[PDB]
Amino acid sequence: MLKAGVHFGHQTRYWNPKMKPFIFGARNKVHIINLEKTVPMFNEALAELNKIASRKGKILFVGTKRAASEAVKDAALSCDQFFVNHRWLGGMLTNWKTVRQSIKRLKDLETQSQDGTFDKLTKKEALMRTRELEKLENSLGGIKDMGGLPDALFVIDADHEHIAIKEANNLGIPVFAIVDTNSDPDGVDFVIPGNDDAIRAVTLYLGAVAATVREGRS
Amino acid sequence: ESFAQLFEESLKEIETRPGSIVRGVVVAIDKDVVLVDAGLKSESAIPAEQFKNAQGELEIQVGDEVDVALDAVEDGFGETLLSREKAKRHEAWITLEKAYEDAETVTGVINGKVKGGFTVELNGIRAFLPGSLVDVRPVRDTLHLEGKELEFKVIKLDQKRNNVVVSRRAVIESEDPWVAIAKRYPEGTKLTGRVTNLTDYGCFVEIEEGVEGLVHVSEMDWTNKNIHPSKVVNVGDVVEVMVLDIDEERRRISLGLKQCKANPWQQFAETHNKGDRVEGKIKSITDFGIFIGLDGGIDGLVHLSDISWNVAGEEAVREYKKGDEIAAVVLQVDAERERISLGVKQLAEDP
Amino acid sequence: SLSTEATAKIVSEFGRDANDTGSTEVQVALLTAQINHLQGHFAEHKKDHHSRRGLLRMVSQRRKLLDYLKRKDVARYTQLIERLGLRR
RNA sequence: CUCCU
RNA sequence: GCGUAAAGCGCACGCAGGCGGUUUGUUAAGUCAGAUGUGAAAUCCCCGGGCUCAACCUGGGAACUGCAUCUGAUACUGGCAAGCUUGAGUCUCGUAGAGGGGGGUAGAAUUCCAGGUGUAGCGGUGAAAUGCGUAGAGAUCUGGAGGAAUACCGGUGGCGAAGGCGGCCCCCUGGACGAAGACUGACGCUCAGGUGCGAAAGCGUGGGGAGCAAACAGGAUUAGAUACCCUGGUAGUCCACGCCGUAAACGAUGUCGACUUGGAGGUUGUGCCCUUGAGGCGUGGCUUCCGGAGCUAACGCGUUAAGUCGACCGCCUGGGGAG
Repeated sequence: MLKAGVHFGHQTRYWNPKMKPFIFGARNKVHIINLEKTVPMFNEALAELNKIASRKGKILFVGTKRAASEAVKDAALSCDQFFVNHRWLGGMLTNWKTVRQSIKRLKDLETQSQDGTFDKLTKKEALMRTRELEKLENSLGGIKDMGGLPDALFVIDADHEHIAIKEANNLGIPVFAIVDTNSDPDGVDFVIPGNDDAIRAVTLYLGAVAATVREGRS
Repeated sequence: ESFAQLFEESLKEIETRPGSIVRGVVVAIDKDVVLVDAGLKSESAIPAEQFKNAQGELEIQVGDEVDVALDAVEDGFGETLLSREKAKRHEAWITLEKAYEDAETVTGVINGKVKGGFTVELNGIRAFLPGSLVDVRPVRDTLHLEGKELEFKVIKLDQKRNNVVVSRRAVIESEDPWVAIAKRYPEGTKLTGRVTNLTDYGCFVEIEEGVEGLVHVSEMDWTNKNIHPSKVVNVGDVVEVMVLDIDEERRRISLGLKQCKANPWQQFAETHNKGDRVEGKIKSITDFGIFIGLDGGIDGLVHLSDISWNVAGEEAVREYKKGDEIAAVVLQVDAERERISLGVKQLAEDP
Repeated sequence: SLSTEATAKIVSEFGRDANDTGSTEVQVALLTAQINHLQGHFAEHKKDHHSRRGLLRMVSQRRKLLDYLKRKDVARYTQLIERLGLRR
């Protein structure tokens, strides 16, 4: 069922041929993802999310997409979980040993600039240290309270954040993504064939995941 | 089950390809981007300029429904072609009703012919028609109160290329492009054409039933080379253009766009070019032989170092006037060819 | 080039009927009539190598068919080369 | 030199 | 092992040789199993024995990878008989094409010759000079002759085994492709030797000779300049008939066959449907690019493989000497 959001199918001709199990060529030369097979895979994903979030595990939500930017922050801060939505830094997970002290720069700098020397040196120094905070803030803000390696990675576009998937396949993190028709379902453990570029879809999938997380925490 | 299959053919049945079914609800507004959701893959990046009506301000808040268009899918990410064209179909339907009605009555107000037929504008849009269509007889709306109210009675329409000439006043009265390419030909027939894509040397305005026009970069404005056509006109907009050239072989109608503010320059040469009119103008860059006042709508290079005072050679204008200041300067010569007005500053009261 | 009346004449003359057109005696007879026709074309013109390669092609085609027919049925092989006239 | 999507 | 490291014949046809679709029956040659005879002894190997141990000697066996005969097994291979149609081939319609040979003809241009008008330069270069011109050049116009190549169309288009083949028309002629059927019934693939074709240059005989152009002359350039540059200019380039038989003859990739994710194009047929609109969905052939797994030393190749395999052939074994 196309329940409330429209997650029917995608692009036109540059489909990844590994996703031959999910195709219907429409009259407008556009693929239709098999919506009667999408739902068992999505329920097989949520049955994993209740388990590893009732583990008290940490989900990391990833999607930039220029349109699913705010749906991740809004639809992930409703839980107790963590998000990366603006820019995916190369090596935030497998080079987290040196991303760590950049997080220490962010937390240890808003600690200095909420009350401390945010005016005590120079107007230009406030224009530097503040611009540093708005540069790191929408780069590490959702991952700031994590303080560890995540137990899962919820990717909204495999084709757009394919280096986050390979990133968390160097190490042993079970990633799972909603893939498009042109995406590659290889590193993704629990593939969800659907719509990556609809605001309705990144409300729907991410919202039901958000229900399985906070409803799953017992 | 087959619930989904039936569901799919149902949803096929309850949408169509063009901008026909008014379905996209406006779900976020921000200047300068509207966005809908007509049951397609993504959400349109709508301009604001497909949705403000006839005086410049927006008309539709959240929840409002206009259909857009289709048949083009995925340029990378996104979905549509604009809903404003949608509107064109509605206009066509009303015109068809008039033709269908046997006639169409609205209001048509046509002041003048860019290319031989008064221009008629219906609601937001303005269309161009062949010269006869504006008047039923030889009445001519030049003597009528300007931009007068009638309707439009149709005289002529071209049926493929969209040109419609309509009938103001007189209420009582009631292969294919290229063989006969002599209709808009003769030297300078002005046209109303939507631009399509600006290829950094060009603009590609092309409307008249399956042709291609360029208006490349040289005219476009009254500056030659530094212009970059994306800055100066638009994307997707119906403009002032006329032919200037049709080549029978090679199929390159080479239109133009300078046939406009050229007139403003001519007026400047005249308007203030009648004799020796005085002008209050601001200098912009003094280049060691002058001062280059360039006020009054793009009139280029002006006052020479020779006048400037009542001493000839020694003066060096940076010492004597200013940078960026409005001065006395009067015209003294407008040269019609080679685009040189030559103002002066010695016409003052010292001797 | 070996017109349709000539081909129907040779099929009907060497075969069972006007339908048995692909049997071995028929194919050998059409290749032989073609070769003996083209001997007049290579009597003059002397330099048409691109056509003489087609001639040598159907010569070898005729020889492999005759080798098959000699291998299968020597009776019709002698009746065909004596009815047709070849072997040096 | 200016005929693309 | 053979695209680039050494190495795929320039390309084909083709005898001997090698290899061979599928079903049934027979044979038992290959093949398998057993048995018998033989495969000398010594030697190797195993388990023992004797020299005080070992080397050494020696008992018994195993082995002597084999050959012959008899008896069977008949799955595969082969022989024989009878088939079958998918491989291969033939016929009826068309389709496109610089495929080949011969003949003819058209227009533009270059050169020359005759004539007219006209006079002081032309030509050339990075600059110049050699050169041509007052004996009338260069330019311009009219006419004529002769030879050669075919602008535009011209398309990482087409055809051909390769070399290669572009105006237009005729005659003779080869191949490919597809649709629907019919027909033959494994007639097939490859091929050492052999035979054939084979750009350009060149050679022989006879013609022809516009333009270009090795050799050659001259002017420059340069320290020199047997060169690049310029002015000329003979073989040759062209045709007919013979020869030569080589090329970076290149996709640096032998031929044939099967299988194995995609995309964008080109060209050429064809089927259905609303040709109702340059429309949509399939289907064959040839071809161009990009990329997937896989492969590779990498570069890259990638359904037209350099991926996975099979049949046959050619070739390679450090560099120079040396093709």
